[PDB]
Amino acid sequence: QVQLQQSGSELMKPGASVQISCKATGYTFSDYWIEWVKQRPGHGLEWIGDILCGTGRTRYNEKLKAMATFTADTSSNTAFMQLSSLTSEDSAVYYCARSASYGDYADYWGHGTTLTVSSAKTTPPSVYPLAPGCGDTTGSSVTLGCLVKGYFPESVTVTWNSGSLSSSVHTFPALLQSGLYTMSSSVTVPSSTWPSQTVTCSVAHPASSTTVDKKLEPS
Amino acid sequence: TTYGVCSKAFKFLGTPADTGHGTVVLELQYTGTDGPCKVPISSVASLNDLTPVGRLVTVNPFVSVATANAKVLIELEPPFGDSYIVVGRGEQQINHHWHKS
Amino acid sequence: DIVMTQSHKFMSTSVGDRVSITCKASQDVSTAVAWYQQKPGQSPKLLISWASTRHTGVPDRFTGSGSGTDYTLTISSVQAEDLALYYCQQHYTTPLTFGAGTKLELKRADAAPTVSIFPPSSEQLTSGGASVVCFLNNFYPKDINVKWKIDGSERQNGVLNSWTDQDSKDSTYSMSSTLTLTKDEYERHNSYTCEATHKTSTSPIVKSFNRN
Repeated sequence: QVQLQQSGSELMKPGASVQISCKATGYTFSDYWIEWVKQRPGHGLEWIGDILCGTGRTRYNEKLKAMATFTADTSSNTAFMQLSSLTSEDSAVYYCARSASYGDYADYWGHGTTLTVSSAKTTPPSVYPLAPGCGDTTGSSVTLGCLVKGYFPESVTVTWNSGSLSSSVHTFPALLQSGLYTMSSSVTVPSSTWPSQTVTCSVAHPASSTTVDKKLEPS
Repeated sequence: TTYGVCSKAFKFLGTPADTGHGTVVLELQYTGTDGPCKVPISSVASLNDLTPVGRLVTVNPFVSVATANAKVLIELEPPFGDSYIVVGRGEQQINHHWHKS
Repeated sequence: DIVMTQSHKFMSTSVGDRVSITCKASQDVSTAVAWYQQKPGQSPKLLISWASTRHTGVPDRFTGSGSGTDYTLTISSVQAEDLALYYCQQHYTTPLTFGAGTKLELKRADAAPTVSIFPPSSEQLTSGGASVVCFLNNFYPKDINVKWKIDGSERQNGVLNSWTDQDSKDSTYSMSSTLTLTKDEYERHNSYTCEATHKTSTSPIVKSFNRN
């Protein structure tokens, strides 16, 4: 199975240099081109360049205001991208993609590694549980949630774990405020199942290498 | 100017034609943007051995552009009996059987 | 370089209908155009290569077509699971370039939001903070306006609203409203009310909890 495992998100000081890794497995590493695609949060997709893992040939989007370097370690079947002299302009989600045999289009993408160029310090988020007050005895379904507050840099993953087969979750995009990102997720389940069932939101913050598990409790 | 060996897969347009001269003429469509590059083509006896046994009539087949969908014409003198026209290598290698009476 | 321009970024359609996101290249990209689909918090997914070649693991309701300078991605019988961002990319020559993307949205019947209100967590109050939360869920259209009222009087200071994209199950929108206060402020009051104004109701749809 063709797959690409990239290095984790990271917060870097402007001017610093970083290396994103891309481990390829499930196919003949050397017979393909690994593409490096950039996507700044509010922007679209832009080609950074690629590298023919088998020969080391590189092609760079010369015009980009960023210093990129591709290397392919055929021993570990890993493609790397070195990004030096970082700027707030280079802050974005970076994807690792595999160029198809039939053309310069990608048929397999990594899950992307988020890079944030900022002099700010890494702050994991406080995960606060969201449970109903007292006198409400909601209808056929009760909605619970988690408030992921005050973190940096961005990109966090909220995966909910419920005991009920019914769990409709809504994840709300983050918003900046005082230099910190705040975000939330809601999950709705059968009223009959709460608070007897165990519903927890595990909040992953790649940038800080953390993951917080919040079991919801009756408030 | 010019680069290495074409790294993308090719595609056969139509079907190799007999030239009545002992050679076959085939048209290929290249899918890469890494040209100008040399076309990895060869006339081999079996797929179990890619040792070139036939001979290219067309001089050093090449994709002269760095734009995709480039088509190239090739004339070969495959051996007598069975043989294969192979283009590319690794996971993007393709072949076409052939038999010369 | 080759500029890829797609049809209007925010297009709409109704489940089951046929839609077409177009892609124009500043020059003939000789049929060398691909389409990717990108769903919220997901890697792009290849849909079409070379204008019309459908990738595997891609339903035939997705067909592409095009040549010269114009390319179209048609989605026959659109589904709710097709809600996503769609980009085209030319693979004719370097540098490789993508279109700005087209966000597929759906038209559906109006639906009144289900409002939920939440008090600050024991966890946060203990830390000095106090955030009150309001979820306005599964409603349509996206347009909605929410206001907070503490002991009857409206408060806009310290509020943050976040909308979700259209949900793939019922194609409705949902929004999160967070009001941050100091532990002290929150504890000096009693009634916290979250009021939603939406076209599905003549009056404000409201929900409250009641202690500090």
